[PDB]
Amino acid sequence: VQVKEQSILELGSLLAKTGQAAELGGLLKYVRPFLNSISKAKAARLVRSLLDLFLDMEAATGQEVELCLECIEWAKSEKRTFLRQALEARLVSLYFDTKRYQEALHLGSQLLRELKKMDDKALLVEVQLLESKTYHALSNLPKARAALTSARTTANAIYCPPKLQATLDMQSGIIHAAEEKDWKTAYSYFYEAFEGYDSIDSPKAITSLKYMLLCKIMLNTPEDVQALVSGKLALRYAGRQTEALKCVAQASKNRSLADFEKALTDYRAELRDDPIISTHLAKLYDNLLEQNLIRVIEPFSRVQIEHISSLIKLSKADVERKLSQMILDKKFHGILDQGEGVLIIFDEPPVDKTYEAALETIQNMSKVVDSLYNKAKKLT
Amino acid sequence: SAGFDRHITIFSPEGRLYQVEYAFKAINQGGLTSVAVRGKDCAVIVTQKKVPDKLLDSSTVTHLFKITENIGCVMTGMTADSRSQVQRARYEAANWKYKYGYEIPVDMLCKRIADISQVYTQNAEMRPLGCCMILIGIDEEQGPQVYKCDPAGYYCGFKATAAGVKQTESTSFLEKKVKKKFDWTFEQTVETAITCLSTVLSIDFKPSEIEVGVVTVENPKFRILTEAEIDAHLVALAE
Amino acid sequence: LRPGRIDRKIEFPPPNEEARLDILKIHSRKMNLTRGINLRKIAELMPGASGAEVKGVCTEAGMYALRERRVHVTQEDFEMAVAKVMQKDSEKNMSIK
Amino acid sequence: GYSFSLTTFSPSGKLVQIEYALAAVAGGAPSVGIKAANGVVLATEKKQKSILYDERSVHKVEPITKHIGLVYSGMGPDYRVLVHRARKLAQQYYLVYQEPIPTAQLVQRVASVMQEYTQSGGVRPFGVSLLICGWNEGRPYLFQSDPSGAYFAWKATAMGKNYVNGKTFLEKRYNEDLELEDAIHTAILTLKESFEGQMTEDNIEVGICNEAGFRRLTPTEVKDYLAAIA
Amino acid sequence: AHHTDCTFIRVSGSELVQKFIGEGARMVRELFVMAREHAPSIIFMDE
Amino acid sequence: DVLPPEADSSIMMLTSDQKPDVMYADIGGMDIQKQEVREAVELPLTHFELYKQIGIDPPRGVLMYGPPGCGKTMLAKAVAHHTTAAFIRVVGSEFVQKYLGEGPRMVRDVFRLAKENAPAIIFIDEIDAIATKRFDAQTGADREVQRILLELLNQMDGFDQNVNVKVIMATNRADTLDPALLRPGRLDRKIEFPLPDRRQKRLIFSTIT
Amino acid sequence: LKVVSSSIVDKYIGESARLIREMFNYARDHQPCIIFMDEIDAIGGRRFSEGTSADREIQRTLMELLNQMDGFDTLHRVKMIMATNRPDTLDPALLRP
Amino acid sequence: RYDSRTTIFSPEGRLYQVEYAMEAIGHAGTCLGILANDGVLLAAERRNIHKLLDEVFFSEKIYKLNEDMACSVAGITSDANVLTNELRLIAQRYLLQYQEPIPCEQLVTALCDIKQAYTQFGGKRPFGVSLLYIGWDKHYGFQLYQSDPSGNYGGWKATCIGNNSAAAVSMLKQDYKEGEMTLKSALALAIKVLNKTMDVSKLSAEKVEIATLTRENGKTVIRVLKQKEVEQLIKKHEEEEAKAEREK
Ligand SMILES: Nc1ncnc2c1ncn2[C@@H]1O[C@H](COP(=O)(O)OP(=O)(O)OP(=O)(O)O)[C@@H](O)[C@H]1O
Repeated sequence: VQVKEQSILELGSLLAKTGQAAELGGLLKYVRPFLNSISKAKAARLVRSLLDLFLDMEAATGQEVELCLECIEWAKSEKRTFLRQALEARLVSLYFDTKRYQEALHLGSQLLRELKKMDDKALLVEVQLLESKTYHALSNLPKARAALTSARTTANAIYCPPKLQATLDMQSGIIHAAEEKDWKTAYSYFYEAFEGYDSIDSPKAITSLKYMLLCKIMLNTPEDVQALVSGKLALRYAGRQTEALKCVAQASKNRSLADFEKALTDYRAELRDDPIISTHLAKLYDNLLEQNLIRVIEPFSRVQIEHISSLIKLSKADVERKLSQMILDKKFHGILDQGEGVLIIFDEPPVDKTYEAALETIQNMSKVVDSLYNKAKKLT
Repeated sequence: SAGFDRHITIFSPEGRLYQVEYAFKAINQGGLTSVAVRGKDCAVIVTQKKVPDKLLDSSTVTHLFKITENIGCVMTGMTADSRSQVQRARYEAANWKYKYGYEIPVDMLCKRIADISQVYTQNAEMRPLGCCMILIGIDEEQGPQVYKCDPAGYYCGFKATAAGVKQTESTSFLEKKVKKKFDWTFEQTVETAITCLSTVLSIDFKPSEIEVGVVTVENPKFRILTEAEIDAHLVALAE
Repeated sequence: LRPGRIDRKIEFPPPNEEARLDILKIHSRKMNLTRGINLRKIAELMPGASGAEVKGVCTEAGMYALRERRVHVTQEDFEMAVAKVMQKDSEKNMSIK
Repeated sequence: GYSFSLTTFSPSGKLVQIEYALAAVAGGAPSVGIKAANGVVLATEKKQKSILYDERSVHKVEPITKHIGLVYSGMGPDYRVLVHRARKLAQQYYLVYQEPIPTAQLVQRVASVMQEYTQSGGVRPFGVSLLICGWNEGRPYLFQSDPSGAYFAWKATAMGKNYVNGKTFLEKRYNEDLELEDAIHTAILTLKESFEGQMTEDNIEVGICNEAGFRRLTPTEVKDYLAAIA
Repeated sequence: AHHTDCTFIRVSGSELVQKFIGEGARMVRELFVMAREHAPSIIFMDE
Repeated sequence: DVLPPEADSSIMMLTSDQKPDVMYADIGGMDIQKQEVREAVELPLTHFELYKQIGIDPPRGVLMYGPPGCGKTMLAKAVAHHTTAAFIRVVGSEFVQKYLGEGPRMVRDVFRLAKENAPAIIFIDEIDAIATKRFDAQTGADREVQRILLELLNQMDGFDQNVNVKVIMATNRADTLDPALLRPGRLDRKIEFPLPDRRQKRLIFSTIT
Repeated sequence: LKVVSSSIVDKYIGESARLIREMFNYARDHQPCIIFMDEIDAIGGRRFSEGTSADREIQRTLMELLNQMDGFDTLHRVKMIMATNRPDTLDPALLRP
Repeated sequence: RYDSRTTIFSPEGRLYQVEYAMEAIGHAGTCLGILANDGVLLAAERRNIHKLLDEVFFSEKIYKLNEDMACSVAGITSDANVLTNELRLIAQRYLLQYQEPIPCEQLVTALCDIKQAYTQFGGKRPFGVSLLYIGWDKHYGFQLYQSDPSGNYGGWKATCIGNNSAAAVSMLKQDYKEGEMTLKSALALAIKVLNKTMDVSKLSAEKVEIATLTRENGKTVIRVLKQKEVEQLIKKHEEEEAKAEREK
């Protein structure tokens, strides 16, 4: 029995790599009777390894959700609370990979009700973190902050394994980074997450490393990005991903949109994960507004071509629309200043007489309406 | 705190013993400093001897006292108190031969001397004794051993130790010297001890002022170095 | 304290469970309590409250909603506030006697 | 007038001098004791004030009997006096009953010694707190004797500076079905939380009381546990 | 004080008068004399 | 004719023209304490409407207690620098004269200044306002200090509700920490300042460097 | 400028810090001139430590001095050296670099 | 003023140090006893419960002193350990001299004379311990007793000493019935009194310690009820409260 368990682990590892996903799924169905024969407490950890082995094999989400549900039914038949709670937590993480619109939220909500009643706090903190990640995916930031805050408060009382503390710290960084009110605190959480991830979770550390570098570019201190990669702590994970952040920081220091664009074009893989850099390009088009002011000042100097579109930084004629988006709302405060040769950018719309009279005349005529009532009633 | 246990050996808010802490200060009231240095095969005690008036015998005024043939001590503190401790240490060392059939280990003399001091702190009707004792002896299977005891009853083994007014600075010089990896031979240990007093006091003392007592693996007996021998080391370190 | 100078010596007791509910209702008058809130349970959850503490539970609970940017107060918010207003002090090895 | 004597009652509550003694125990090097399923593990922070002090001289964890060991938080001179008396009472029991003293009984006898000092007079109470351990009766036993003379049993406990932080750490990580080796790791970790510096084989002294006896771990052994995490 | 129909005087203040450099009998003798001027009067003391 | 109003809190309102000059950004790493103190003190003045909408009556007094050097006063001065209110920090002892129960003189000035501009905020530190030469209980001595606690408690009660005179206290003293001062309605919010740990230290080190 | 403090403490304990600020402004007038806090403890009679009749007003002035020295009143490279062995107690916070 | 020495007597003939010690007993776990026809019982509140503390020691506030006697201690912990040993010593010393178990009143009078002596002699402080005695003797049958730090003692059908003693005494005086205690009824009275005196809600088994002394087959059989026995009594009290609901 014990010898079979180690043999099954050896067979499962082979099925995870050399073996087909269907063969690994067949082994899980085969070991369901074996799970009954072995002690339930040992069986639950064995199930975690088997599910992880299925994840190691080529992803088959239709089979993976079905196998997880079958395992949930076996746990329901055995009525083992620990296995069912853990199975739901793996399934919500599997749902997060498919980014289920509400299915990830639904399973988590059901598990939360059981877990708040249950004394297994460590499972509760993990599920709370999953809810914050899914709310961030759906763009509901306030609920995501609430799930993160609840996870932290439960975690503070209980002992935290290193992976849990690091995952909790990175999520604090993602929510703090998303708010955009403070990026300095977000960097501190990401570094704490990378420091925890070092050695214990090698794949996770690079993701925190990329985020802490992004924070430096976002904090308007691009020079530090190169220094952090140079540091011995970051040297182990240094790679193409580190280079992409370095070039983007250089582009922001150069204050050149073309340099930022070239970096975006060079590393497609790095571009997919983070869209905050796209917001930096929008600040950079606003950074070139001063050059547009000199281009708008070009009529005051020498107007050439358009002075609002073809002339600005030469480049594409699709530059127009960035100006149009600026013209709506606050901006240069000049409507289509392309024709003139002298430049007419100014706004003077607050004359007190128009506003004060318009308010008083409406208020004064209210006396006229009221006076009519007072006089008419006495008259008749 | 102050104004609480100032007049008695009783506990104070924050659990501080004022009368015993004042005793450590009285050792400094002596106005003299002592340094002791352990070595690969040697233990050296050095003290400053001040002859206040020419009409006083240099031989009579000694703060280096042999307790047993293989054990010697340097006493820093009030003179009367230091001598009383010396008689007790000699009696206990003698009893150890008398009741156990072997010579007192240096570690054991300290525990006995410290235990007498601790009882004075716990039970009233006794002044703690304003003196600190550093004991040097060679122990087979332990090498040369330097040990120190406090009025409170604290005892500890020290690679190098100091006591008196300049103890804090003296330990600081010793800390730099001890940090150096090289072990110290008899010449080096005599030199380190004399230099430690020299750097701390800046006296550049003549042979008469420094009193040096040394115990060695080759000669286990505690030996009080003669003035001529003391001068020979003092000239050599200057070079 | 002599009766001629002071005729009556009225005593104000710590609010009873019924009284705590009454004070809770008085201070929850303007709050937008969501349907399903149990004010009676909240009075039971805090025993021997100082009345001002019952007022405190409402103010802290409202702030939990304000930080969450919602005007809809919920049963959980009152329960969390009860804990925040409540204060507990203990020491160890001084448990002689 | 109260708080200056242990021979007089407080005019309401309790004698303050015993409480002041507890304050001295609180100002002590951290001591962590972890009872475990197969043994009791005791530990203390031994940091010399200067590099000169020898770490091989006076020892904080000291054996009292083959199966009984003691650790202390509080004034160091007072500990040696009770370490001797506790050892002697264990010997008197052996001569009278030809059996090693049971751990529970030794704690009661040691506590009576501590109470005598708290009695009226010039004598001042011991400023040390103790963590007796034993394997008597096939069951691991961990006990604490305070200066007052009260004795209590702890699954895990801490005394000295940051006792509260240690106790809260113990609440979070101490289970019950843990082997002594796992208990050794937890004991070292609690000291690390309150350790103002990098723990080294010399810095921490750890003593175990398994079903074989109380043996202070060798400096090399402490280093191996300090290494490889913990 | 809101539902009174009587003068309400609040004297929760401490001693700044009497024999200090301040004034004489202000806390008590003066407070009662003012209460005499308004016959229906209630005085609230908070110490 | 009537002259314009004369006199001002301390030297002048908001600690005169002497703004502390420590920005909230300069105080880096006290994130939880910064948010709580802001809600208790700065937010009621800036957005009273939000508090009225939930009808919660804004929390007023805040108690900040921590091991020394943990960043409570740098935050307290920072609140004065970032405040739009007449935040005369009014540490307990400064322009105050010899007096018995001098808690009224300080609070009375705050009410007038809060009315003149915006609800004023008081920080309790330099709490040696009393212990004056014209002071001493008849025989108890301690009673006179107790009299100060009572006088402060009477003023704190409920102060100008909407123009609340917010009171921030950072005294690590149990003697003035009576349950009555800790009662809700007096020190409504309590924030404890932890010794900078890892991450909080990294923030303090990065900002200073 | 000698800060004996006898002139600085006249009829108001609080005014002592304000008068020191006036002296600091006088010190600012000459960049070479250096403030010397000689005999800082020295005062009429004896320095008043915390006490029922008189508290440690001088200690409060020392804390006020620390605030004046850094930030609000530092210009002209004038050094307010506390070169005095007169004070019985030295503040640990003052000792900080 | 007239404090400090137990020896000084106040101008009103009052020994304040003895009075202070008697007041001090209040800061201690509740201990109560009921005489109970056909039995006797001692109930105590187990204060200072914590997850880490083992509670390996059998009992904690209940100590047997003889084959036919027992006591519950409320007071300074160290003083209690001193008194319990002396009470055990006096019991065996009487057996050695007369070969009969000590009559219960005598064991109480002897400790009380020792406690009384501490008050009359200058050097020592008055004992801070008060205790309740349960036992059976042939001369006067089942008895219950109380001792004070002053050294005064009394026999009570029911009494309480620690914590809210007055609340228990008021509840006991109304609920107790003379001659009708019937042990099981007395156990119920204790659980109900304990619920009122303890601020603890639900009176969990760990918080309560119950020791019952009965004479079975001519031999006293002092027994401390196990947690399971205590739990059933607690559930019965809770069920009785449920029966009281609506009717009340
Ligand atoms: N968040 C922070 N960022 C940067 N420096 C800080 C921060 N918090 C504290 N410091 C530094 O620590 C110093 C000590 O702060 P502060 O004196 O306000 O501490 P405190 O605990 O409030 O003590 P006190 O109440 O005595 O003023 C500050 O003056 C500043 O130099």
